[PDB]
Amino acid sequence: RPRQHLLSLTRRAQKHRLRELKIQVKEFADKEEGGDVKAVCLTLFLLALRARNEHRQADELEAIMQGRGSGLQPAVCLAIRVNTFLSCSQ
Amino acid sequence: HINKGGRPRQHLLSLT
DNA sequence: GGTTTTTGTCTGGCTTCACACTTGATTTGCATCACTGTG
DNA sequence: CACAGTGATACAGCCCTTAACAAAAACCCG
DNA sequence: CACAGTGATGCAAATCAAGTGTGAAGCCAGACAAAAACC
DNA sequence: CGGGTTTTTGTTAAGGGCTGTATCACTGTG
Repeated sequence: RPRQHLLSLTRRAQKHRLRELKIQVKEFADKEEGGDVKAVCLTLFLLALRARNEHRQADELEAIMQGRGSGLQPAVCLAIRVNTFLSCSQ
Repeated sequence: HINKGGRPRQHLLSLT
């Protein structure tokens, strides 16, 4: 049977395509980086993203991994609402 | 074996 | 029928999130109020 | 020399690919 | 029976902070085992 | 004390693509 799209696969039915490769992922990380896998995959995915010119999603991933930037200060919210000539209902 | 020195291997998240 | 893909399971053991109660203590939501403005 | 808009357009700037080379910082040991 | 604002006020409702011991879920191991779409 | 080794960081140029900013004749309270 012909293959399907990688993203449409379930959480379990997509291991037979990464089984051959994640083993060299760990051995490379062990012999060069020290043993970290999440970090060495994160840097690889950042490489792919910024090569693909998707810096917006790259920065979003960086924010998710680091401290979340969600939430504005009340002072800056008021500054926006006032200096953009906005009304309370809008 | 003899140690040849070199720059220490910093954590991969702390490089450029 | 072959071939490849797609899901299913196995038990011991690990982490990770939700909850069981209760009493306040906030924080968010939405309706009220008499009015404008284009005629 | 009023000063903050008003929106469309065009140009500059910055960041990825190839691959080999070059300036520079951190230990090791004679 | 025009309809979208206009902002302050006030009360109903949602979320939570405190305490620890649970349940419930996701996943790791490597391996064995059934459905299903093209020849 | 300084080569030697390992690693970091930048550089060279032809292209592609996203983002940022200057420029144009005008407004409006008078």
